[PDB]
Amino acid sequence: MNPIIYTTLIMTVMSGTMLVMISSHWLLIWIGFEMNLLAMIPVLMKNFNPRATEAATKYFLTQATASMMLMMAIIINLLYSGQWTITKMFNPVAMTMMTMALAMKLGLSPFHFWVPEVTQGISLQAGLLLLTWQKLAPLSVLCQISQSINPNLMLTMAMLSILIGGWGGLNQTQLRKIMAYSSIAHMGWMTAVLPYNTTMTILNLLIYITMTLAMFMLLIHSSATTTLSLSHTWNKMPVITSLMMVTLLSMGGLPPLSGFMPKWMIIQEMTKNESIIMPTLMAMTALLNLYFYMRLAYSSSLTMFPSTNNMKMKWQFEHTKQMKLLPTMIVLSTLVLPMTPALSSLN
Amino acid sequence: PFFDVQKRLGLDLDRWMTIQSAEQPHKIPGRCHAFEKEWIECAHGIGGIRAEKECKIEFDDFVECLLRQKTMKRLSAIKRQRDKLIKEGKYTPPPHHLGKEDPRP
Amino acid sequence: MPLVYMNIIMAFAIALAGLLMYRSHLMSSLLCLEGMMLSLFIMSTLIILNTHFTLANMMPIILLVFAACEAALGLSLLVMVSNTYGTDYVQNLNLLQC
Amino acid sequence: MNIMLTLLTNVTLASLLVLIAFWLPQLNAYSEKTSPYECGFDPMGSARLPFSMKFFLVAITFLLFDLEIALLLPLPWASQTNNLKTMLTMALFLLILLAASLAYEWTQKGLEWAE
Amino acid sequence: PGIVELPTLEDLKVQEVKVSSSVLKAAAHHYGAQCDKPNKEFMLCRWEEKDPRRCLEEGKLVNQCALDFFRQIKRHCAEPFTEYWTCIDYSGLQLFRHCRKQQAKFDECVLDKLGWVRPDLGELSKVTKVKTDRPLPENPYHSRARPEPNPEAEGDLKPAKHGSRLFFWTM
Amino acid sequence: TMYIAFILSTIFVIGFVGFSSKPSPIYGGLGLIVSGGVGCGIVLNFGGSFLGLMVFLIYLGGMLVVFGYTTAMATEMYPEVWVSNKTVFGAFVSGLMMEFCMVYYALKEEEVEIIFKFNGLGDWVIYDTGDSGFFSEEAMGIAALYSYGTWLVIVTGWSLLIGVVVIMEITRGN
Amino acid sequence: LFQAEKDRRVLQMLRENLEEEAIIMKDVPDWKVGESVFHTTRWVTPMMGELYGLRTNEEILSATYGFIWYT
Amino acid sequence: AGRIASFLKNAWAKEPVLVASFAIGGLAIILPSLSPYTNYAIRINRATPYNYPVPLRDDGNMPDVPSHPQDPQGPSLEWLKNL
Amino acid sequence: TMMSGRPGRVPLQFLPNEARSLPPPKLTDPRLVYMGFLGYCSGLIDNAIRRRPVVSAGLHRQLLYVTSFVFFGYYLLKRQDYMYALRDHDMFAYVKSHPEDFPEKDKKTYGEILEEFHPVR
Ligand SMILES: CCCCCCCCCCCCCCCCCC(=O)OC[C@H](COP(=O)([O-])OCC(O)COP(=O)([O-])OC[C@@H](COC(=O)CCCCCCCCCCCCCCCCC)OC(=O)CCCCCCCCCCCCCCCCC)OC(=O)CCCCCCCCCCCCCCCCC
Ligand SMILES: CCCCCCCCCCCCCCCCCC(=O)OC[C@H](COP(=O)([O-])OCC[N+](C)(C)C)OC(=O)CCCCCCCCCCCCCCCCC
Ligand SMILES: CCCCCCCCCCCCCCCCC[C@@H](O)O[C@H](CO[C@H](O)CCCCCCCCCCCCCCC)COP(=O)(O)OCC[N+](C)(C)C
Ligand SMILES: CCCCCCCCCCCCCCCCC[C@@H](O)O[C@H](CO[C@H](O)CCCCCCCCCCCCCCC)COP(=O)(O)OCC[N+](C)(C)C
Ligand SMILES: CCCCCCCC/C=C\CCCCCCCC(=O)O[C@H](COC(=O)CCCCCCC/C=C/CCCCCCCC)COP(=O)(O)OCCN
Repeated sequence: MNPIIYTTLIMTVMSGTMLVMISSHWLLIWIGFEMNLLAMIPVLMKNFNPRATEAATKYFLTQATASMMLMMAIIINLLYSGQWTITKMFNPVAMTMMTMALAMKLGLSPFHFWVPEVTQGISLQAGLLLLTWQKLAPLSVLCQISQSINPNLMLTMAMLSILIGGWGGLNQTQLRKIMAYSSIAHMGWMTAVLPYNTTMTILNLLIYITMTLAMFMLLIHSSATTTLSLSHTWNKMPVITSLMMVTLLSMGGLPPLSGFMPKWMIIQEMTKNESIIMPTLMAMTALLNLYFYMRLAYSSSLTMFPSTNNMKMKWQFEHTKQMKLLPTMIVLSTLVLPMTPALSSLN
Repeated sequence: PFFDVQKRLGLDLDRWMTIQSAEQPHKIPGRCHAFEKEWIECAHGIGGIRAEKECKIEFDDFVECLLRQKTMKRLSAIKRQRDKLIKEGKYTPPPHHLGKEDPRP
Repeated sequence: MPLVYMNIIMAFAIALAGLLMYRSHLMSSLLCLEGMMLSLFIMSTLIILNTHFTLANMMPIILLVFAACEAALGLSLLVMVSNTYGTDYVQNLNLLQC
Repeated sequence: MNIMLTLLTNVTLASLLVLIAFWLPQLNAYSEKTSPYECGFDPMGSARLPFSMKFFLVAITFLLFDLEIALLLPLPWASQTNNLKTMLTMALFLLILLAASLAYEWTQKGLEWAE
Repeated sequence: PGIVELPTLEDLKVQEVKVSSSVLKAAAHHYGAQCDKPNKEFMLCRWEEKDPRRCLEEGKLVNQCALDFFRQIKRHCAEPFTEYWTCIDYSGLQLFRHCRKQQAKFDECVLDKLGWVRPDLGELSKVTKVKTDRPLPENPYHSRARPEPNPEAEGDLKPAKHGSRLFFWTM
Repeated sequence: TMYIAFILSTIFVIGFVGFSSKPSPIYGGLGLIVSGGVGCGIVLNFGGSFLGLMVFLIYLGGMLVVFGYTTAMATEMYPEVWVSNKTVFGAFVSGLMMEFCMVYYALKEEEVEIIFKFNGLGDWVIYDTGDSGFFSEEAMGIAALYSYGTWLVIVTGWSLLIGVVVIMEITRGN
Repeated sequence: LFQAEKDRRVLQMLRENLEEEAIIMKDVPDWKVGESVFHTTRWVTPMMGELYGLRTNEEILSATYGFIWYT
Repeated sequence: AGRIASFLKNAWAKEPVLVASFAIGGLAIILPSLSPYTNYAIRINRATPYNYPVPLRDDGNMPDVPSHPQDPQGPSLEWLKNL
Repeated sequence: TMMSGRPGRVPLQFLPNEARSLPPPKLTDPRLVYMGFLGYCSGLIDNAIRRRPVVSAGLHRQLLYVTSFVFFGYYLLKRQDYMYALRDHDMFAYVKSHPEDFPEKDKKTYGEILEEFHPVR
């Protein structure tokens, strides 16, 4: 792929997402979704191999089905109201269709399998862009249409996402599948808080995006896609492993790190609405995510795995490409708990 | 979520197409232009909650104009009663309803 | 609502159920995906023509445009899969696991 | 109504011609007569096997260009508007983008058949 | 929600204009020039009242003006007008283009017998003004009272008391 | 009445049942072509002649490519027809039975589905009494894509150009 | 002229439909003849079946499809 | 100018179809912005009366609005008659 | 969304004009000092990742880190203070304009209030 073509495809993905986030018309929002998917497929297929082709095929099928359901919901809403503006939807059936379509686009359970499948299939840069941006857009649509969300359906899908992400991440050994299940669990948390505070949804989105960017860029720096490949990083550049360890501790929600702020604020907000069982279950279930984060931390930094002999040549050579904003993402993902009241600025 | 670039910059990208009571080519009116105008002017500036609570009469008239459910119920009831009456020979349609008249120009 | 809308919505539901139930071929599911947009086009134009929403008459054409863009995307992915495996069977798309 | 009657008439006439074709003449069929034709020799394979399509990219480009012609078709009515400058700008914009698509495919060798 | 009030069949009766579309189209510019006043009054009533039941008298006046116009034509130019609309009627699209000779004879007859000048191009499509005695409809849409707007922001902005008040933060 | 639109809608659903039961892409394309033509008829009866002709033409062009692709990519030794396979025939019969049951219930009584309420009456009843004059409202609204809808033209053209680029990149290989 | 003729024709059709409704729905327990389906008292255009509802199939078909089927 | 002349000579000998296509496209883009009849076309499209000219209620202070179609006030198509 | 759609809100405005009437954060704000600390930590991590001397190398780069963090932190603190002041303004306005919803209550002393006693034994 030509660099000009790649940058124009990235620009087109961002253009689709921005069209979704600036449009006041359902047709224009659907157009933005379609443009985003159309420019996103080749990004997945950039490094051509059967795994990448299969991941792109599964992603295309899922997103096409979601777009069909979304346009059906738009049409049904138009039939009963004659309105194209994105507001509270006027038909419960259309609202259910839209909720299911946006949940499928996000990867909320039980629409999650494509997330680990595609994330394993595609490279690290593709997975980073996929997770971050393709969560960025449908959450914007949901925040706009939150006041008509069915709380029962939204919270059911959110709790399912949390449980399934925890269990899948428990089982996986592949780093990309681990990141995908982490994404599923975090999306569950965000959509669980969504029907109450879109501000808390946005706060969790920002913190999750920062932590995910830091983790993916650390993986790209170490060029490790498996647990054992990451187990050799301590013998080449031990600083990256320590930074990954503190980022993993933050992503598990351990105080006083940045990952505790979204969980804390969401639990507080849901408690304000007389919800106790759901916050307690969500808090207890995240211990699975913390467990497999800790298991990954044991293999990479807290213990020394055996290495090989060509690692001496690797010692002799130095990393060339410089990650952009990696130190900033590492600092923002661990040390911004004292800056919590800025969510009012986020309001 | 919603970055109102159109409102900030004074642009009009899809607001022209959002509603059916806006500027249409050749001043072609919508089917329910009056009802949509009434509902919009009722609900303007009071928010979604108050609009749903208080402009419910205008919204119900708008939806009735859009879908014609109550009108179809009335027409079906009249048709069923007339068919039952003519089944037993208790009703005789007028010649102008039977097609034996000269309508107005 | 008249029975025409019921038939069009039922057609959309049938085409959606067809896509969600693969048999062997990806091409058959692509055809099922194309039919859903045909039903959406028909429903949208029936709604717009009945309410005289004059400026909305251009929406179904944009719908068709993005429909065939999706069809093009599906055909490209299908040719890549067929080059990889020799058949467009969805059973061969099993390298990645959940 | 009239168009439906015309279509029914045409289909009925064609079906009647087929029915006369298959019933009027004397029939005598056996295995050798109805076997597939391959210039006197038995076919080695089957006609239902895959048949490589060396112009596969041009078909997809044809789908997109069919969309383009569908967009361009309402131009005769669009020229009756008062916003002639805007309409002309948009029509020329669409045609220039279509020309750019054609030029890009031509230069990137998408119009050449597979070997 | 109320009984729809309809005019009776007795006061909907009027003397009809029983000429065909060809006859109306032949004497169309002269009709639009001669009976402009009642027709414009009726159209203004229809667009202001937005109710057919409120402008029936104007419609009856329109019918009377049309009947008087056609009677004036009949008394003076029966034959040229008959030839003109017989020429117009033959065409499927009822084109003025094919009958410029019979139209010329009809225009000559009405200009001499009645002093009528046929309007130029772009005159019948002009927007004119109407003098009426019927009052302007104050509430043509039968709107209800609009809901009272929410109170606006008042007073000057002071800093938040004790700060964020978010748990243990003192700022 | 004459139930022309209702009959066409039933035929539309039948074609959908066919290509959704999915015998083989040849017959799926045949059913989709039939459905496109019938939908053209439906929307022609409802008023949009340009829209009906356009959808019919677009789907006729689209199914041409599908035929060439299934001849090359999606063909087997014995292509499946509806009666050839038990699964395909079962799905086809299930769709036909569901459509027939819905039609019978709707005609006999005002059938209220678990999703929407449908009234059994005239598609001619639901129409409007008013009329336009010396222009087509559908044609004017569609032609308004250039005077109005400058933004839509921009995004649509950009999407088409990017689609050309994308289909070139996907099939590049290497 | 055609606007006045159309208004008179529509009003006459509505009035005779109302008379026939009064004749028909006379034994119905709860039925008010001529009752509106709208909260507003503003004039609302008859849809299609308020005029050609109790009329012959030929008239109904002409009114609802004559223009589209005329070729 | 020499490079441009050589390129045009080479293209006119190798791709006359493309040379003609680009010339026609360039003339289609540029000429409408220079012709003085574009505004005439706009005016002719404006002068076409598709719908009814709803009259205005006379307030007694409308000197530029005709009382009758044949009165001097109002738009005139005398320019279009001789065109 | 609580404060989204508030009347008179200009879209895409980080700091409106009505925020100018609030006290700006001091330059020695502890929150600003913490933002500068975050910038310094980012610079140290950058040196560590690029395998330069962590404390000594890239003084200009570390200074730019600290300065950028302080700049964005000052503006972020201004916006946060404005939003909290706006929240308090709206709350006080609603309380004042709904007296029947927020009524004053008679204050009784603990000599009048009867509280049950629970012995610890
Ligand atoms: C200072 C206290 C800080 C407290 C926490 C605050 C937040 C974090 C600090 C910001 C980041 C600092 C830099 C991080 C990378 C450091 C790399 C390194 O070697 O550094 C050595 C470096 C000197 O060595 P060098 O010659 O440059 O290079 C030697 C090679 O780097 C030699 O490298 P190597 O090749 O030998 O590398 C191997 C080593 C590589 O290991 C490392 O690089 C460890 C550091 C990176 C890990 C992550 C750091 C934290 C990042 C944020 C996460 C949250 C932090 C808070 C967590 C709280 C809960 C635990 O890996 C291992 O040994 C693996 C076994 C251990 C793994 C398991 C333990 C992991 C612990 C993770 C948490 C650590 C928290 C505290 C970190 C303190 C770091 C100084 O010294 C420093 O960086 C010291 C810190 C800066 C001091 C500035 C002093 C300025 C002048 C005085 C100012 C006085 C106050 C001002 C006010 C006015 C007074 C008058
Ligand atoms: C499906 C279409 C329906 C509508 C058809 C509308 C009219 C069609 C007009 C075109 C006709 C085309 C053929 C032209 C004539 C030449 C061929 C010819 O003669 O074919 C006739 C065929 C000829 O048979 P054949 O198979 O030998 O045809 C070959 C003919 N030659 C030799 C000339 C080449 O006749 C029959 O098939 C039937 C013969 C008598 C046996 C009757 C059996 C019973 C069933 C039918 C009788 C009615 C039963 C009623 C009771 C039922 C319940 C118990
Ligand atoms: C420039 C900003 C770059 C950064 C952002 C990039 C965003 C994509 C590029 C967007 C550029 C276009 C934005 C402006 C759209 C204008 C929409 C409209 O308001 O302007 C029209 C004016 O259009 C002008 O003629 C020029 C239109 C733009 C010409 C094409 C330039 C855009 C090229 C985009 C290339 C593809 C990139 C887009 C996807 C990334 C309307 O004129 P008007 O006649 O009164 O309308 C009549 C309506 N009536 C009937 C009610 C009165
Ligand atoms: C007149 C000439 C001068 C004009 C001056 C310019 C006027 C302002 C121009 C603003 C930039 C131009 C537009 C660029 C995009 C605008 C982005 C921003 O400005 O918008 C604001 C948005 O600001 C940001 O949200 C605040 C950023 C806060 C970043 C930190 C988040 C808090 C994290 C908590 C932990 C903090 C850790 C420490 C961080 C370093 C509010 O816009 P709004 O239309 O209303 O948003 C709608 C969506 N809502 C309602 C749901 C919010
Ligand atoms: C810019 C305003 C016009 C808007 C668009 C114009 C209409 C549409 C035209 C574009 C359609 C596609 C054009 C594709 C251009 C590049 C295609 C290409 O690759 O051409 C090459 C390169 O050949 C060339 O020479 C490039 C064309 C250069 C012509 C451009 C000249 C520009 C003329 C400007 C006006 C000059 C006026 C002269 C008037 C002369 C008399 C009319 C030759 O193709 P081959 O691969 O060799 O053929 C297959 C062999 N097996």
